[PDB]
Amino acid sequence: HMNATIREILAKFGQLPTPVDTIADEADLYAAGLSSFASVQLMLGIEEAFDIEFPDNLLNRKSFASIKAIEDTVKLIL
Amino acid sequence: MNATIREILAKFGQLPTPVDTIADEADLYAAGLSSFASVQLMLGIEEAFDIEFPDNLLNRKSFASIKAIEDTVKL
Amino acid sequence: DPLDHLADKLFHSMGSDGVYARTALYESIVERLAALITSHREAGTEALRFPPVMSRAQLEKSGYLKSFPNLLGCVCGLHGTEREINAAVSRFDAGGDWTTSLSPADLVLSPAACYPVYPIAASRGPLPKGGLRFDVAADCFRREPSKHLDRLQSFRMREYVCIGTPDDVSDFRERWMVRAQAIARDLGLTFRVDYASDPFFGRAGKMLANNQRDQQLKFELLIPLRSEEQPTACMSFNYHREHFGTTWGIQDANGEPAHTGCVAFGMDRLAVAMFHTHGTDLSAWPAKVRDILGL
Amino acid sequence: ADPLDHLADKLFHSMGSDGVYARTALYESIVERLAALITSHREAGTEALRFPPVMSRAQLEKSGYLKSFPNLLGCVCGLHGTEREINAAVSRFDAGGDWTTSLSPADLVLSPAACYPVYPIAASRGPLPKGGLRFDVAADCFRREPSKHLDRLQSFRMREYVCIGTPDDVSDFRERWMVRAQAIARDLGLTFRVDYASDPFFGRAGKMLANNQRDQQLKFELLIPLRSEEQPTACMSFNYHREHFGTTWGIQDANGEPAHTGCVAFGMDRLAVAMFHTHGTDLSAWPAKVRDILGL
Ligand SMILES: Nc1nc2c(ncn2[C@@H]2O[C@H](COP(=O)(O)O)[C@@H](O)[C@H]2O)c(=O)[nH]1
Ligand SMILES: Nc1ncnc2c1ncn2[C@@H]1O[C@H](COP(=O)(O)O)[C@@H](O)[C@H]1O
Ligand SMILES: [Cl-]
Ligand SMILES: [Zn+2]
Ligand SMILES: [Zn+2]
Repeated sequence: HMNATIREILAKFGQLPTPVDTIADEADLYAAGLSSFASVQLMLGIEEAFDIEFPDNLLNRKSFASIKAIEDTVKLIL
Repeated sequence: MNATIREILAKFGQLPTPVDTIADEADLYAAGLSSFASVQLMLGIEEAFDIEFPDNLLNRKSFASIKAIEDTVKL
Repeated sequence: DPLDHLADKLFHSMGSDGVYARTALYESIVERLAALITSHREAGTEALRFPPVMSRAQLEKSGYLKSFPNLLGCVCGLHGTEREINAAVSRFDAGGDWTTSLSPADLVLSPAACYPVYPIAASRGPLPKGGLRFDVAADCFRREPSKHLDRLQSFRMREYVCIGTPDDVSDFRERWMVRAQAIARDLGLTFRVDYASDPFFGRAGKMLANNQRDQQLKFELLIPLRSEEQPTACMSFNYHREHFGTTWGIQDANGEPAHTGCVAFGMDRLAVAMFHTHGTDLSAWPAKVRDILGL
Repeated sequence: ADPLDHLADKLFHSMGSDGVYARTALYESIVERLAALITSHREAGTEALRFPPVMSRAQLEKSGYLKSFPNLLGCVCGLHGTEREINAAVSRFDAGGDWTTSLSPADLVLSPAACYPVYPIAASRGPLPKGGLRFDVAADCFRREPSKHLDRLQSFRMREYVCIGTPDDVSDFRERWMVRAQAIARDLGLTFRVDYASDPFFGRAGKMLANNQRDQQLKFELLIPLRSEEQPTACMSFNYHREHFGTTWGIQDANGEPAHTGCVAFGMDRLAVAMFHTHGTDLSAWPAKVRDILGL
């Protein structure tokens, strides 16, 4: 479900040109079309739809490179 | 009318000596009336009455003394 | 408008009337005009350069609100907490209005170059015999949007200011009325000089303007740019009597409230006047003008 | 106490506001020589523009400044009401109240960096030529950060060279300038190091932007010890924006792709203060080589 929640937020904030259902778990989101400003909105969405606070050590491009990276990062937090 | 001006001059004139000392003929500027005080004085003469000066009489001369002001109003 | 054709070579749009980017050609002449004015600076003059903002408290104290409140630009910012600021930003993203969260700073955009000089003078105690003379410059701001090239919202001002006895300032005044005309003549400009008035605001402003014109406290050098019947003031001499001396507690050498006066050069109006008069091809400018400017 | 504080006497006069100072003839003479030195290193084919201290609020909004540095922005507001409304505001001030409640926003802000207005100007010209475009820009800039430290001003002059083009055009431009600027700093007898850095993006959102910027090496600074050797002051910056402004303003390179942009920024007041801190306030006592470099 956590996977699906993340995917909805990526639709909520990702600003991606191609729909989230047509994006694999392990896949380059930035190549897909995730911009800097968007990735930060997305990050804020992942903070809103759950109730967590990323450490600024994981506040980077790598944590949001892919849905799986996001899922794993979120899991590694709680 | 004169009593109506003495209160205004005391209110907005901001001169270093009371308005009961000025003698209606003495120059108000030598008395201590400044330019920005004088425009506040003009605005007060328009408010205590119901008149608006023509820009012809809207000047230094019309506010030189207390008798200068009184004469201007009636006109 | 007759000046409009100059825009192509002098300015680029910045998306706001009266606010333009300046080309290298334009700035080269602004700089030569500034150097020329500097070459005429009188002995014993102290040069200060001011930023485009000044203290709001100083400007309030100067009386600017009693004269030109409609022309003032105040600096405002988002002063809240992270959440408050974020909320304002969020409203912008949402298509609402973030600016409702603005609050005033302690700064305004400087309306004229001379204002900051008076409290600086006052801080040094009583004036020496002969008074003090300053050379000041600032980027100034006037809230009056216009499409005319001689009416800008942001423009450079250069002033020589005299602070002293009434005789000190009147001597300075006579000198600069002559020198300003000699400078305009050397620049090959056509002009007349007349007494005029500042654009004081409102009905009280009508009385102020009348008094200033009647007392001859403001001299302007007027150059026909768009027409001879509506010439443009490019230099002015302003006699303030004891207004700023009293405001700031400046004492002359005799212990009396100091008089002040200033000659002001509108650097962007002068540059535009030069291009209107002589064209945008510097190589064709009159030999004597090129020599005067050091071209 | 701040090592810089003692400089104030020869360089500045108070204007009644932290970070806003009148500049003496001594100080200005050095700012002017520094500007002339920077001009002497200008690359061929560089277009020079000078901007006023204000710019379009709409342009600045479009550029994304609000998302990134909302806390630093100075907006222009004025008394835009009727004569009656304005007169009342003034009367409230006369009566011990606040006239500023009658202010409303104008369509202008004070410019926070000299380069912002150049991007729409470049965009208005159509596709970029091969090799891109280079600009030499300057403006008096404003950032709302009041401080008593002489190296942290609210109103300050910025000089920039800006490159707009392909990623290769821009990255080579930034490398040329990083080397050239260090050579200039050495000629001026300054002590410095160059290090990666990041802009002061606002809020939690901004911590991520700052992290990415540092990680992607999008910003170098030339850092000079002024207040201390442990916290040196950035006096120049070397900035790569990737396609951020090119995309925002619809600038197309010669290959039809969204243009990249970058800039080299010189903090004129910081550099001038650095010179005085480094060599003192008596110019005839400056090293002969430094005097020669500046044409003194
Ligand atoms: N470009 C430009 N120059 C101005 C403007 N207002 C005043 N100036 C210049 O600044 C000088 C001084 O302005 P003043 O203090 O007399 O209003 C004027 O004589 C004129 O040369 C303006 O709106 N635009
Ligand atoms: N508050 C300030 N006071 C003085 N100079 C500044 C200030 N902020 C930035 N600068 C200068 O402007 C340059 C460019 O600024 P930035 O856009 O922050 O990289 C810096 O490297 C500094 O030299
Ligand atoms: Cl001007
Ligand atoms: Zn002045
Ligand atoms: Zn820049």
